[PDB]
Amino acid sequence: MKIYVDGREVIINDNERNLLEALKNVGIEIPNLCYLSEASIYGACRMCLVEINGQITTSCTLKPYEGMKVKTNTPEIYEMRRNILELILATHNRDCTTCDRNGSCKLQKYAEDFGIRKIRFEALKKEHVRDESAPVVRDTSKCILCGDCVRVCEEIQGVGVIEFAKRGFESVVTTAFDTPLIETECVLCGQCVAYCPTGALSIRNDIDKLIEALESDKIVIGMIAPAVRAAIQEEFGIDEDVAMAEKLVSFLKTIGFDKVFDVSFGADLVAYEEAHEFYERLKKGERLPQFTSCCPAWVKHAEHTYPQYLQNLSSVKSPQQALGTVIKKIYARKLGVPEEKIFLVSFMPCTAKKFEAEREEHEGIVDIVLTTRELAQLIKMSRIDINRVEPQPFDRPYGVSSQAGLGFGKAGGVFSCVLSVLNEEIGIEKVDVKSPEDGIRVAEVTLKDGTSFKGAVIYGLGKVKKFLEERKDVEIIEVMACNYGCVGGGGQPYPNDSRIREHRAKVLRDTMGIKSLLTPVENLFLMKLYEEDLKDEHTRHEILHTTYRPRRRYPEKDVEILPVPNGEKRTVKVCLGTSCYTKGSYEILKKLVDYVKENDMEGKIEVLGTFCVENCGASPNVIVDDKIIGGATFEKVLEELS
Amino acid sequence: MKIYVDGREVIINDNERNLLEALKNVGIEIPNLCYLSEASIYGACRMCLVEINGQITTSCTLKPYEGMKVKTNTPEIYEMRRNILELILATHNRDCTTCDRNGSCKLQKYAEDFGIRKIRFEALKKEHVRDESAPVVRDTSKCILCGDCVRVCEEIQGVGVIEFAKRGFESVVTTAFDTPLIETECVLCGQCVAYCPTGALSIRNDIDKLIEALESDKIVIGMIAPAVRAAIQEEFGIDEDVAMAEKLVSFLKTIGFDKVFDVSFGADLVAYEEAHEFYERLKKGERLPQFTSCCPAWVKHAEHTYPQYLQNLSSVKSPQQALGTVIKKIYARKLGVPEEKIFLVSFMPCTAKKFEAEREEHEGIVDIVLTTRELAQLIKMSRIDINRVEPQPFDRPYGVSSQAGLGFGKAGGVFSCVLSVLNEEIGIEKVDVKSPEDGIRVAEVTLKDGTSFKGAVIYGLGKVKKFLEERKDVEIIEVMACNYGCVGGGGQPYPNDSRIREHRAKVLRDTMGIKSLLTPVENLFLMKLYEEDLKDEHTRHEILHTTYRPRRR
Amino acid sequence: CGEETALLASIEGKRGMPRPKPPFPAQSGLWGKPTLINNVETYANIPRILRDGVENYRKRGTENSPGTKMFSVAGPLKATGIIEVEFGTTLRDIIYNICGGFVEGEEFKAVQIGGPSGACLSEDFIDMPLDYDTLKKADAMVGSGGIVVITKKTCMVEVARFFLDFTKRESCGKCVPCREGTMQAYNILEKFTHGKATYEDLKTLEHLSKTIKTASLCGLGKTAPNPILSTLKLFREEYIAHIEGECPSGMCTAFKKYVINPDICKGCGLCARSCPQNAITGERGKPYTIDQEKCVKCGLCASKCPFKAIE
Ligand SMILES: Cc1cc2nc3c(=O)[nH]c(=O)nc-3n(C[C@H](O)[C@H](O)[C@H](O)COP(=O)(O)O)c2cc1C
Ligand code: SF4
Ligand code: SF4
Ligand code: SF4
Ligand code: SF4
Ligand code: SF4
Ligand code: SF4
Ligand code: SF4
Ligand code: SF4
Ligand code: SF4
Ligand code: SF4
Ligand code: SF4
Ligand code: FES
Ligand code: FES
Ligand code: FES
Ligand SMILES: [Zn+2]
Repeated sequence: MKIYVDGREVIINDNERNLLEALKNVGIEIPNLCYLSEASIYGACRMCLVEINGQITTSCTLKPYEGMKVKTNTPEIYEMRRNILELILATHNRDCTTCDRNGSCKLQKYAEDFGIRKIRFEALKKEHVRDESAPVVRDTSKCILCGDCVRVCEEIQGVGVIEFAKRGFESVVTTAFDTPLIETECVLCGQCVAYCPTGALSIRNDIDKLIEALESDKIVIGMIAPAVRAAIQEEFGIDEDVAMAEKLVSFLKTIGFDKVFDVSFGADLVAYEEAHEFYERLKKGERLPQFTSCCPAWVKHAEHTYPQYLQNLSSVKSPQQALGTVIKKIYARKLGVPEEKIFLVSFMPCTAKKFEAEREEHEGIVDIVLTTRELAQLIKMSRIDINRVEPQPFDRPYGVSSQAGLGFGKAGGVFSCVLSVLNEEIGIEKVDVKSPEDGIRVAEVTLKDGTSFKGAVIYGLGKVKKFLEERKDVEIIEVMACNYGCVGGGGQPYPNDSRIREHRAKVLRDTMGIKSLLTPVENLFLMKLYEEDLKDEHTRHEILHTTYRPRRRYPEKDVEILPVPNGEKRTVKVCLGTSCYTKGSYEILKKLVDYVKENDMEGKIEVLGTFCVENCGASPNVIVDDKIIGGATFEKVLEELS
Repeated sequence: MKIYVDGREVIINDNERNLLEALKNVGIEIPNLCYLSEASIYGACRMCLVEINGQITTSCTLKPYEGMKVKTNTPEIYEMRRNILELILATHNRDCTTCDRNGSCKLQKYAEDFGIRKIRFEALKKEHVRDESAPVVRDTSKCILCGDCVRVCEEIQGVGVIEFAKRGFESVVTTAFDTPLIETECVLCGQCVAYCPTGALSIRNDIDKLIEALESDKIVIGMIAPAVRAAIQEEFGIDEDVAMAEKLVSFLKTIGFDKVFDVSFGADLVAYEEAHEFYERLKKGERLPQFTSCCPAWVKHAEHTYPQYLQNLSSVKSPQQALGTVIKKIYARKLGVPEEKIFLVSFMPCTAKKFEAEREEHEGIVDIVLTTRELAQLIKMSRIDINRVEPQPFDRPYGVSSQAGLGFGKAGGVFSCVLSVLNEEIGIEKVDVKSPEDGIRVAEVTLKDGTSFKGAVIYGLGKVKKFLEERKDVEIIEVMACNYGCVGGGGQPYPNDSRIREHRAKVLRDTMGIKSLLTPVENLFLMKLYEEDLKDEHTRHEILHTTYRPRRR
Repeated sequence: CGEETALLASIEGKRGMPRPKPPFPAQSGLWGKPTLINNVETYANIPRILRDGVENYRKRGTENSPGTKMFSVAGPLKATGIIEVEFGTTLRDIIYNICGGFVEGEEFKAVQIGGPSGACLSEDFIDMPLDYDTLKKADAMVGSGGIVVITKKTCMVEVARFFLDFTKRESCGKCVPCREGTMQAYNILEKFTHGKATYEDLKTLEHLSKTIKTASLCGLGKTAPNPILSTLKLFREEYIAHIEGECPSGMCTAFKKYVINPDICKGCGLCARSCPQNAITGERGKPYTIDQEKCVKCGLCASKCPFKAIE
């Protein structure tokens, strides 16, 4: 097609959806704040205005046609674009120094390019939400309401815990009733953070704890995730680099780490244990299908959504927790130092690992979890060229791992490791792998003896629902909450789209290829660990196994009138439903409020409002000390309060 | 010199002032906030801490010796560095969106790198000073008190109007008695802005006025300074284009400029007039030495400091004002349009040109002045790939110029063009250029018929005082406030250090090399202008000559 | 201006700004010429040594701190003024024999030996000979010669706050650590003296003190946190008492006063539960006013207030 852009002949393309994308394909860029990630849509920024036939319109919603005269730059368009940008910046929390998107923010770059040096509009105040109760931190004062996180959570992750609320100037992306993210069904996959174009969604930074620990007298022990080494090179803007982990070891030892281990060893150990457990389940044909528990986001999702499948989850804990428990409970004894003296630092690509390390069943094992970005910040602080750092190997005895263990970093890693363990223990005649969908792979496996099973690998939460609803012919299911596995984790370097994730997977595959030993049993150190420390089943169960509990919201959220923050009280609740309101309840509430106004000097009495208690038809109801009265009134509640 | 850094072999140069610079030269970097510009000194940030013989010390004040072992990164040093950075950030005005250093701020980059996502140090309240009276804008809430601006103003520019006041937490870099800059002896050269590492010293941005004018029904007319085309390429991070001026013309036309002219035409005009008047002064011998008046910063400095030399200043206005006057007083008439219908936009490399356009003498001629950075911002707004823009020439009749006219962009341009004009009218026998020191050049010039005279080229304000006191035998003195001339102007892209300015001068020389016209006399449009509109002496004075008055508080 | 480089700068008519010391003032001081800088007492000593002999001059003092030292002793004591004591004299001797003990109603709690750049001493260090070398291995020093006794009726947190206020005022503002950290530490101490502190604030104060001590350009900043470090090491208990209650000595609460902040008071109960004098008599649901007529200033209200508003 031939079009005229600013008076010059331009050939865009044969078939195109809109003018903006066609021109971008040509190489002509129109400023806009809509295309911000892979989960972006068009129409909200309104900054892509072009002029055609006299009238101005958005180029993202304009279907191109043959020989169309379009002016992309006119004084009116400059005025409108600068006005829109100033409108965005007027109510934006402009503190970039402490922002997590500092230096990689499109809004910041536009503010620089557009020469905005003063706010012509008023920085009006909003009812902003600041949620810091979870490793995923929400700050709606930096939100531009692009809606990418909502689409990511709903369409891509299948959880839908964050949505647009209210309207107009008060429009806000938040959880229901402004509930803290830690208390919602959020699985903390961190994908919303990975797609957020501003600092509104960010990861909780815990570098201060690490620095104060290094400065102390405790023995600091580090362990690096397999997928951290496959993506850290992006933060420094250098090419892929095998041996990244060993120069990371060198740097960590330089900044004061006493020991540095490889979480791939924990991955090998977990794969061995889970292979044996799955074989027992197969021979018994019970607790099937089996689910891998290596992804904490998927584990929490199952606890929230599949309480009936919690018995199907693998008892084996994740590589991080397995290796950390092994360290704290065995390595400490071997070194003759109390467990309190060891400070354990985990370098992960995942935000859900921060939650996992703080779980009650894992209390005190992993002291702090630092994401890939925090490790990159640690490196950048020192200002040493990591590319020039001479690599040195991991520390013994948890430094070596098999290729299968390092494969954990991407989707299908744990399933392949389990398959290798089983093959070594009992050969595998053949494996047939099918691809029903993009992120779902099903493998049919036949063992040498003759017993066969089916295994499925599912990466990307939200695809699990349909597969579990329609497919019931599998015995083991691998679930990874993030697309492409951990190479696309929440804590990975930004941007974190599909192309970079595929490149990270390629880098991790290249790193795997240069590993000599191929299966966990070939790992001599792991077999020595089993023979010396995990010889018996009781110690092995207490070290490598965990239990899961169902999750269900416990919302009381009764109407507060005269609350008492704490201390023994009476907690009188007055029903505010229509049936109860139809006679008395509101009058009774007024009388009780005035009573505690004249009496009840201290917080002995707590006057609350509550919704229908499913006792209608029995006169107004007044709950006292969580007790039903019926036919309640001021005197009938006073007598009980006595 | 064999030293060990973090337990390895490092070979540093034998004679180094401090370990920090030795490590820098070899390749090891240590975070710090002292080396920020050319006028920087060490000892203030205290962020270059290293471990020597078990004791922590700053590496900028440490003399390297043989066999020394230094731990460049330790947990204690980590904590100290982040504490210092957070101390800086706690009181800093952390609004980068509306800051002129956004994207090129070292403090912003360190805050990004150090992972400072919160401040446990409460934001104490400081009696901050914000100034908007002058084209050079002051904002002490972004100041890190590095002192670079003070050294630039005193040691380099020789004015010393900004200094450290008060002490302790209330330490501030300000003018005497917090006086607004426009009321002080500041010459508005903008060199302090060119050196400031933060947004504390910025240039007043006037893009909103330009967009309002372009939206209006007025005939918007633009003119580009010769030195703007030699530096605008740096804002886009691409190679210098010898045809960048034509691309800028095309882009400005795309955004609604009726006409785009070359200020080099005004430079040719000014050089012609100035050479004529200087030769007349030589003949009679009155009002010598003659001083060029093409630099508004130098003009203001003379008004404040040398009230006795105001008559010695050349009466010809600067190329910007001369060309703007010609436009609004002749071109508007030949277009059959009222003067108030025209919006004259000047794209300059200088912050003192903004002050000059607003002077009472030239009020209402140049409607607005924009710097190279502001033109670069205009280009970045549209996202147009300037490298791929098809160049077109400047609009007639003020679109062409000679090598000498375009030479104004660098120091020694007006003097060279005056010599060109003289040699064209009265031939020149020989020129004996001398270089007493780095920023001064004295040349003996002998004419075909008559005696000889010495002309001096001084770039960088501050050298003028010593030169004028010591020397009393030169007939013409050319003064540029900024080092290297207008290529190092305060309105130029950041950062602009000596190497950057030399590169810009080289680019300008290459641009001059491709011009066919060599002298202002060859310019046919210029001669047409003289023989059509400026025929009479009275109109020539009333269109090209200005006056100066003393400045005092 | 007591700093050597700052002194030389101020003698030249400039701002008394200290500078790093590669060129020590002895090799190049005023206008780059070699300069000798000494205290008044040293110059006074010189002629005394010349008049006497080396052994005659060493007959009084210590093998490493020969001679005498002149002190100005202040604080509540029966006799306060300029004293001259041989090196090696203990602080008990100075405070009880040469100053005649304390005035009635005053006991001994601590003593400052070098002002802001000095150190805080307790009853464990009172009996120690005053020697240049002895005090260095004691977290102390003889100091310039100023001695002020601290009684049991003064709060040590207040002492540290006062010294930090002075140092914050006197900082020349050249280097980031002293200029910014002294203000931040003073703000933390100001919060401490107003019952707004927390354990996190104490940790911040400690780490910031270490940073200021290590990173400051000159001696003023290096010794700026000396009162903080000494007072912490010797009265951590007093610091805690300020964190989880009121001032043990009453100095902070003596002339201060408790006021309910209605901006963040939703009129809950409590308050009266512990208040022995029942100085609340508030209106339920609305902010609870605190009756100051009968407020003994016990500080129990702040100790337990879920919405901390006891200002
Ligand atoms: C903040 C500060 C204040 C000082 N004040 C004085 C002072 O008032 N008198 C003095 O003699 N030395 C003072 N000094 C000590 C000097 O810096 C330096 O040590 C002096 O030259 C030592 O002289 P001396 O050997 O005679 O004792 C001060 C040091 C600092 C860091
Ligand atoms: S999102 Fe962060 S970096 Fe971007 S403009 Fe807002 S505060 Fe600045
Ligand atoms: S972390 Fe994952 S589950 Fe939680 S809100 Fe973000 S996208 Fe949704
Ligand atoms: S939180 Fe981030 S991704 Fe979600 S709407 Fe706001 S800016 Fe967009
Ligand atoms: S797939 Fe990997 S990165 Fe993503 S939540 Fe699970 S463990 Fe974390
Ligand atoms: S100087 Fe400007 S860009 Fe740099 S940190 Fe301060 S506000 Fe941000
Ligand atoms: S513009 Fe020039 S004269 Fe004015 S304060 Fe800055 S450096 Fe000094
Ligand atoms: S105004 Fe700029 S150059 Fe001057 S001291 Fe402050 S930060 Fe440094
Ligand atoms: S030398 Fe040029 S850039 Fe510098 S002040 Fe003078 S006219 Fe402006
Ligand atoms: S430590 Fe304090 S007094 Fe000494 S140079 Fe630094 S700011 Fe000035
Ligand atoms: S306890 Fe606190 S919130 Fe409750 S009434 Fe007293 S001051 Fe107010
Ligand atoms: S400080 Fe003590 S006496 Fe005073 S009002 Fe509070 S509880 Fe009562
Ligand atoms: S690209 Fe955002 S509305 Fe068109
Ligand atoms: S309305 Fe009160 S019980 Fe239902
Ligand atoms: S580099 Fe700034 S004090 Fe050393
Ligand atoms: Zn106290």
